[PDB]
Amino acid sequence: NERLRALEDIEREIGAILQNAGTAILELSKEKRLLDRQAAAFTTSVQHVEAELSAQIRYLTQVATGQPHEGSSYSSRKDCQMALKRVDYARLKISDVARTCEQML
Amino acid sequence: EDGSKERREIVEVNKKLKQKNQQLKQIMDQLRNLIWDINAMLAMRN
Repeated sequence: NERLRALEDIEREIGAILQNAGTAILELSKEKRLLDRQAAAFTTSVQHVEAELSAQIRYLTQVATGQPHEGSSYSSRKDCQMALKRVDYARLKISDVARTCEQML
Repeated sequence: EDGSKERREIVEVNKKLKQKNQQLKQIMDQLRNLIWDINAMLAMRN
């Protein structure tokens, strides 16, 4: 789940506070603290976000010709459900036998 | 056999035992049939 967590982090950081902090210093026309931090987050953060996006884009790219990157694709998980059904029917039959026994005694 | 020349309680107990065997076999039948339960299903049983 490494790639999933990376994509989630990239999505959470896409709408970062940089896009909202570009309208903070312009309102501060009465006092000039660490206001310089409102300058370094103008384009460097966007540049890093774009670099990370391009890096994530340049992944393995499994899909080339047909339908690769499988992984469920397969066996008796179905028959495992059927085995659970067997368990349920055995439960039903045992309950019926117990009811028959109770009726007989 | 030949030479060419009280049982109320007994019958009651006999009828009681016969009914007991009847209900016993009735209780048997179910588990008797469902006894195998894996025989037809050995193809995937372990």
